[PDB]
Parts: sequence; C-alpha cells; structure tokens
Amino acid sequence: GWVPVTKLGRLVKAGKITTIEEIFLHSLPVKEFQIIDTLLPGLQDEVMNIKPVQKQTRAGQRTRFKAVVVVGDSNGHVGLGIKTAKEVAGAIRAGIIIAKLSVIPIRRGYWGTNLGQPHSLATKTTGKCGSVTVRLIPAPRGSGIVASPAVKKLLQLAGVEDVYTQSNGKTRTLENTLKAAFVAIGNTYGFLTPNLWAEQPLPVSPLDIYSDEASAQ
Amino acid sequence: GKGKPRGLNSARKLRVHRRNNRWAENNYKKRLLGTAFKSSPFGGSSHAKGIVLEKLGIESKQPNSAIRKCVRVQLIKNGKKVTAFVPNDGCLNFVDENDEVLLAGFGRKGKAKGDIPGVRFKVVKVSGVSLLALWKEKKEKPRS
Amino acid sequence: MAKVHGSLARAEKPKKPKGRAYKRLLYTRRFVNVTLVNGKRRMNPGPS
Amino acid sequence: PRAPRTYSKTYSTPKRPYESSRLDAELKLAGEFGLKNKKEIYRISFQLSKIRRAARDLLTRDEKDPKRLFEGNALIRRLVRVGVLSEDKKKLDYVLALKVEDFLERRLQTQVYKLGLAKSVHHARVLITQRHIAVGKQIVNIPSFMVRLDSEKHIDFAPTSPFGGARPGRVARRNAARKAEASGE
RNA sequence: GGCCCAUUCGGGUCUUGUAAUUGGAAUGAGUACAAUGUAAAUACCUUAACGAGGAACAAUUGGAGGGCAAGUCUGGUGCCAGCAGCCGCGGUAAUUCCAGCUCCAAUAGCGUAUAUUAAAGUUGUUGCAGUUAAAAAGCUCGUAGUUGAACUUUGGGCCCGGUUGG
Repeated sequence: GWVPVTKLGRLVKAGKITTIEEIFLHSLPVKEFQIIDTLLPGLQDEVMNIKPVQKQTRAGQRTRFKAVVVVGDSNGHVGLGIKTAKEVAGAIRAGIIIAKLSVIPIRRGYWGTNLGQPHSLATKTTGKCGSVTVRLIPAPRGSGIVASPAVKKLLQLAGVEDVYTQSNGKTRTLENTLKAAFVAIGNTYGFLTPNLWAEQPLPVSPLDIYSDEASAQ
Repeated sequence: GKGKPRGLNSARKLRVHRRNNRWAENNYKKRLLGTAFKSSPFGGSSHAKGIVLEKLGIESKQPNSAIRKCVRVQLIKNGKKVTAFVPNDGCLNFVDENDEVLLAGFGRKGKAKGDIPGVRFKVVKVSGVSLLALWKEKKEKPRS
Repeated sequence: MAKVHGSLARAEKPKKPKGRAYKRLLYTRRFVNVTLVNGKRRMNPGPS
Repeated sequence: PRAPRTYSKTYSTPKRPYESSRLDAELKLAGEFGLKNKKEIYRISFQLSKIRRAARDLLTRDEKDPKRLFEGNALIRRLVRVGVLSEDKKKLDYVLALKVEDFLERRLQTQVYKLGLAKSVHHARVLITQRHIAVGKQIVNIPSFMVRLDSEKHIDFAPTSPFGGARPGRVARRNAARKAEASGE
C-alpha cells in the first residue's frame, strides 16, 4: 500500500494535483518517490556503469558495488542518481529511487526560424563539476546529437533531437562527466531570454488553497 | 593581461615567439634538422635488404622468460649492421645463413620491463620468397 | 603446395551462399527468431 | 600530353568501426531491401550529406537574396522531380529533415516489387539483372535506377524477354528438344 | 510460433525451420557463322547454333579476455612453449600459444611498414600553463619594439519621394 506521511503526498493521493508543473512553479521539495510515479507514469530508466569498489575494514576486503542510473522520459524531464550498496541487485533498485526523486525540466527551443515543434536547445549552456566542463550548443535540423556515447544516451531520454557538444577536461571518469551534463541541462530554465521579459502576477500555492485537506490528525 | 601582447601593430612579436619555442615539439625538431639521414640505419625508407651474418638467440629477463630468435644482417646500401627478428618458428628449426633478406620495422614503441630486449626490426621475406608462404607452406625455398 | 597450371575453361562441409544471399541468411538468424539464456544474453553461445 | 580526366569518389566509411547500435540498423536495411554490402548504404548517406550541407547555408543568408532564390528553387525542384520531397513540403526547411530510406524507396529494385511484378524483393534484383524489365523502350539492368516520378507508370516487361513476350529460353527449348523428338523413341 | 475456426478438431492467415523430400522455368561467364566497329585489325554495343543443380562454373583476407563486434567447445604431457601496438597471457588440464568445430567483421583485404593530417585547448591570434605538479630571471635606473585621460555642430522645424506590414 501507500501511506503518505508528507503533506504534499496527501494532496496528490487525493488527486488535487494533476500535472507535475505545480510542483515546479512553486518549487516545492519532494521526499517520497511514489509521488513521481503517479504523476509521470511513463518514466523509464537505464543503468550506465556498475563498478565494484573496496574498503579494507579489519583487513577484510568487503565488496561494495557502485551504480550510476539515469531515469528519464522522452519528453522534457530527466533524472540521475548514484548509490553504493553491499549487494548488486540492491544497488540498482536503490539507485533508481534517488533518480526518481531528482527530476527537473528542460527548456527546448529552436534554431533560427519557427516552423513547427521545438527540437534543439534555446541558448548555449555549460556546467562544470570536479574538473570536467561540458558545453551544449544549438544545431540545425538533421544534425542529431554529437556527443560521447555516455552523454548521447542521456540526451535521448530528455528528448532533444539535435544538439552540438564540446567538452574539456579529463572526460574519462564517467561519474563526473554525467554530473556535468546534468548541470548543463538544468540551467536552461534560468537564462532570462527577452521573451520572458514581460510581467505576470504571482499565483498562490496549493499548499494552502486545500489547507484543510492534507493536514495531520 | 595574459602575458602576451594584444595591440594592433604587434604581429612581429607574435610570430617570432611562436617559431622560437616551436622547438620543443619533439617531431618537428626531427624534421627540420633532418636527423633521419644522419642517424637512422635506414635513411628514411620503408624496407631495406641486407645479407645475414649469423643466427643469434636472445632472451627476456624479468617477469617474462623465453627463447626469442633473432638474426644479424648487414645492409647493402650502407654497410652498417643491425639485428632483426623472425616471427614464431618456436620449434627452433629455421636457421639459414648467407642469404638475402628484407627487413621492416615494428610499429614501434613497447614495454621491456619483461625485457623483450632492444631490437627494432623484423623480416618480411627471404631469398625472393615471402615468409608466410613458407609457414603456411605455399612455396618452398628456391634452389637447384 | 602450389597452383596447378591446367585450369583452362574455353569450349567435408556443404557450401555457404556467397554475396547478397548471405546477407539474407544473417537477417533470419538474428531477426526472425530468438535465442536467450534466461533473459540474460549470451547469444551465439558455448554449448552447455 | 593531353587534358586530364576528372573523377570523384562516391562514398565514405564511418569513424568508429565496431559499435553495435550502428551495426544493426544497417543490417535491417540490407535485409529489408536486399543490398549486397554496406558500401551501398554508405553510398546513400554521402549523397544525402551533401544535399543537407547545400541547404545548410542558403538558410544563413537572408531571404529575398537572389542566390537563395535561384539555387534554392532549383534544389527543391530536382528533389520533387524524382519524388522524394512531398508536394506539400516545398519549403527549404523541410529538406533538412529528409531521411535515407526516402531515396531507398525509389530504386528500380523497390519500385518493381511494389508495382506487382515480382513476388519478393529478391525476385526483383534477379529479374532486372537478367534483362527482363524495360521502362519506356529501354532494357535497363541496374538495380539503382531512381525512377523519375512521371515515369513510374511506364514500367513493364520487355518486348524480347520470354516472360512478357517472345520465344522461351534454352531450357524449355532444350526440354522440348528432349521430349517431343523422344515421343517416337 | 502465429493470427484466428477453436468444439478441442484445424476453419483461415502466416512465418520460418528443416525433409543428400520432388518438380520445372530464367540467365551470362565462356565459345563462335555473320554483320557492325577501325587507317587496317583487337575489344565493347547488337545476334544464328552451344553453354549449369551450380557438389565443381566451389571468395578471399584478418580476428573470437580488455580497448573493440564476436566461444563456459573439445584435443599437446607442456609434436609445433614470450605470445601478438600498449595492460599483459606461460610454470601440465590455458575462458589469448598450436590445431578441429561453430560464430564476427569488412568483400574485393586497408592485411603489415614508413611519412603527414584530424583526434591535439599536447603550439594555444581565436584558445593553454601563475604557491605545492615542467615553468616569474638576485635588485633597481634605462635602447630599439609595443601601448598610452578628457574636450572643439549638437538639436529644433518644414517638405518631397522609396518598399514593406497593410
């Protein structure tokens, strides 16, 4: 079964929130992985790298297993998490849950003119973690994704059809590469382009419109 | 300010520093000084023919250990001598001598911590007949 | 050892078919049937 | 001396040789259409990737720019005349999303099987090679003809082939010369 | 298997799988009367008669721990062991040597060697490196070379005539 124990969770169990964007507009914190599953039922994962790793406790070499799992839609939502664990099949299923917990949108724009759907990125963006830099660049139609295979597979599940990459730094520790392409996506909502210049009034939260509901006993 | 000049009439310092310390790229210095003639045993060629002095047996000392069979030779265009390598008659049964042979190089660089020791060449044919045509036995060595 | 000079053409295993027909054969043997080892995948396997 | 004779190379291999997600989509085109090797599929990606480059920069210069209007409306006009662009997609941005089987569906090996002459896609390439099919009046024997659009409707058999015409081959003639004379003895 | 008649059969539609299970059709590699070609010829285009179950009218080079697509397979007393660009695999029976079988890649091999280009933001104008990793001269005056603050006619009014959203 599912008992919500967080007061966002009661609001979505009763069905007062129908899309995920109300979590994103008022930027609400999320701490229960079942909220995403009912909200985004089409979510879908792959595992990137599984590596045994070692700790010399009591000079007894106990084996852990680190896993890198990316979950993601094929519309504009991604996720990524990492978990070490004692057994192999626990580290995969524990690795999925953190990745379900960290979902972000992505602004998807055009290259040039305005015919039909958006395919590429809106602007150029960049994130750096560790020592790696990764920079993403808009492309025309027919381009496809030009990246390394571990980064091309990420951007399929966010559903960008054409994009140009360019990466500096030591790109051969893939736990750090993917943690830079992640930052370089999630900044796309955050560059104030000129069409976002206009004014709008502030909406009000669901966490007090439905305040009598989703309250503890 | 980056430690290099930026202004507009500055093209002469910029192009005369660049060829100044372009002499630390390791194989641009080999090409302009032209050390391929003055030091290399081949002079700048793919293959080269020599005439075999004698059989040699060489061994590989640390972690590896086995019986590597090589051959002395003396080049016709040059007179200098080198030690080639013959591939995997590991049966120890193809000594041959006062013969005409064709060398080549390895795609060379290696690891001799197992001490697969300091030769640089190989053998692709002997007395007008390929090596693999004898090992796969498609010809046999021409004589009367 | 060598070739036989008499090959004039004026006046253990069965073969494989060579050319465009071989591309037809490979299309079947991995895309019209299946081979698994309990969902996990070791196609073209060792016989065990 | 004399003048020299121009030539060009017509395909190009790819950068990474052994990676598996490429190798299968090439395979499923070679079984779908029956192509001999993967040099035939590189041949269609080269020709495409110069079309795409040619439109990729006429888009950069302005509209109402007389090089865009003369070299654009000719490139568009040639792709429709063979029948790859759709007749409602006559705009220059629409060629930038063209695909590689939109040329593969216009060969003679593919347009004779769809038009009801051969029971399979491998009964096409052996019907063409043996001089049986003749668009217009001309026996062609090339499985990569790329038929123009207003001559889809002229394909038939040949006025020399035993299928759509005259005398049987030298099996049936040889079989009739093996039985009809042997009826008496 | 398969869609369905399914009662349950088979009622249809399929797809293979194989059955040294069986049948008939197509054709040019090759040969060769003629004609055409050509300065004369040879060959390519055209064409009498001839020309296959094709088992023989028989595709080949390189690999099957990793990078990098492909094997848990049997045989050596280590017949015929360093060992495959670089991490390495051998000390019997090897998940790499030597061979048999089955698979993979390109199909006319890019197989090996030597130069050069991309990869290389490891030559850096675009565009690198400052303490501890290669790397700021013992210290101030001073050639050539490079680089050098702000300011001197703005604004106002009328009127014709362009192609674009219209």
